[PDB]
Amino acid sequence: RKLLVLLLDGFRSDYISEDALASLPGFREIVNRGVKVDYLTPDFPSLSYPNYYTLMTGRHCEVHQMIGNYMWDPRTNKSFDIGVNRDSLMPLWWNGSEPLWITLMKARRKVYMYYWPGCEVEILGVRPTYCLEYKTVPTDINFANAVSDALDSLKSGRADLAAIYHERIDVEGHHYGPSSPQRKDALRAVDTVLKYMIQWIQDRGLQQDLNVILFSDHGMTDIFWMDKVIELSNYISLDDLQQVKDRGPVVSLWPVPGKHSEIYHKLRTVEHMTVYEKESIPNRFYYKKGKFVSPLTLVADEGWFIAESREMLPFWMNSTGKREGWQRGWHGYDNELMDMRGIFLAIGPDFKSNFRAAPIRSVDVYNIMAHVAGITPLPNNGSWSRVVSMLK
Ligand SMILES: *[C@@H]1O[C@H](CO[C@H]2O[C@@H](C)[C@@H](O)[C@@H](O)[C@@H]2O)[C@@H](O[C@@H]2O[C@H](CO)[C@@H](O)[C@H](O)[C@H]2NC(C)=O)[C@H](O)[C@H]1NC(C)=O
Ligand SMILES: *[C@@H]1O[C@H](CO)[C@@H](O[C@@H]2O[C@H](CO)[C@@H](O)[C@H](O)[C@H]2NC(C)=O)[C@H](O)[C@H]1NC(C)=O
Ligand SMILES: *[C@@H]1O[C@H](CO)[C@@H](O[C@@H]2O[C@H](CO)[C@@H](O)[C@H](O)[C@H]2NC(C)=O)[C@H](O)[C@H]1NC(C)=O
Ligand SMILES: C[N+](C)(C)CCOP(=O)(O)O
Ligand SMILES: [Zn+2]
Ligand SMILES: [Zn+2]
Repeated sequence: RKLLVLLLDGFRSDYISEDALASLPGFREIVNRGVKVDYLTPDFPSLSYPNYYTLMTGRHCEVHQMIGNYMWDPRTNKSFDIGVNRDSLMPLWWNGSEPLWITLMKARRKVYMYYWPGCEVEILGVRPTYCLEYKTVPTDINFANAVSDALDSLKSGRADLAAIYHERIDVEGHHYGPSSPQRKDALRAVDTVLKYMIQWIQDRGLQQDLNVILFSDHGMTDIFWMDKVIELSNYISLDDLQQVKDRGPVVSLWPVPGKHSEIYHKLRTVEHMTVYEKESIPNRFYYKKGKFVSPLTLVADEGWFIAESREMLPFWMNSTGKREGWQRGWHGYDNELMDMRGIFLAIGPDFKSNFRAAPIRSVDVYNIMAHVAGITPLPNNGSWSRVVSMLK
């Protein structure tokens, strides 16, 4: 039957703990009438673009190839800069595996996507039926309207799958911290939309024709500027680097020829991070085989933040003029950290009700989505055994 998928960026698993659900009527109703996993473990790195593609392919990042929010290809000398630069639209970055919406389009199913990062790309020669492109952070009004519009498109048969992306829980987790009232306010707004979404589904006659799946790409943890900042320019010269990508927990480095060993050994001494040669990256990350993975990768300890320098931190615009706001939450760290856990819930004719499911991994979600959408999944890294018991 029809499928509505909701991606809630940055939604940490314990945001809907038992204690939290006592004041979250929308999620409480989904929990009471559907499926909730204890938590969703993301892929490494626990960043957006990697986990977006893990969720929609069922494959680890070393397979689908989207291994960072920021990536560089030495062959073409082109960059993927968290989807902003025009070259992010190159199928080079996206053709490493076929995501579910492309498979559905090629099976002549109709797909509507709202603000979903990636829907604006021609992937493997294909695009979804409809894409409302992500431009800025969507507002809570944008979210409520997309949910209503998606239900209309599913009811009218213009869409078989509708997929909606919402960012603001991530933004407030970053700007104010995961335990902040600002983050809780953004969650409350989503909870209220979901409460009425349930009413809209019933009221428009879709309750028996529609499953709804909700998940997140990763959780969120506290960071501690300026004490817990690692300034790379205190240890190595940028002149010894061909390229550097990203700041924060996971940083990709490409040394100039002849400086690989020196950069490696110099950064090996730095406390509160780990530097890995590509061949020595922990196998459990299912990351090291990706073609875009850099010769050296830095992984910060939880709560620490790697940057070129303090003055080069990603300050945010909390005021009119220059960006001076400190970030208070972040993610990207070791994907087995409790704070990096995300969520998965489901409700509808094909899911059990009031069912607490064991924790699953980001790679497990694709098989579920494909099953209830009625399409054969492409071979992937999900475990059917880890998810099968939530289905009716
Ligand atoms: C915009 O932010 C600056 C920087 O201060 C950061 O301090 C943290 C509390 C963090 O939450 C982050 O949001 C915030 O941006 C604010 O200036 C700072 O104000 C504090 C007291 O609130 C002073 O102790 C600091 O000395 C001062 N630092 C600087 C560089 O000004 C600023 O108030 C804020 N602007 C607005 C309009 O709120
Ligand atoms: C997916 O995108 C890649 C990147 O554009 C395509 O491969 C490139 O294009 C041609 C294919 O032979 C070559 O000249 C390039 O060297 C390729 N670059 C690579 C492979 O990194 C690929 O063909 C696309 N696949 C589909 C099905 O459209
Ligand atoms: C994750 O799944 C992918 C896709 O099924 C696996 O990659 C395939 O592995 C077989 C066996 O070596 C190859 O014949 C295919 O060509 C591979 N496909 C791709 C797209 O790479 C991969 O081995 C799985 N990873 C793990 C850790 O189980
Ligand atoms: C990629 N994005 C800009 C749409 C969302 C935020 O990215 P991320 O901080 O969750 O990795
Ligand atoms: Zn995210
Ligand atoms: Zn984020």
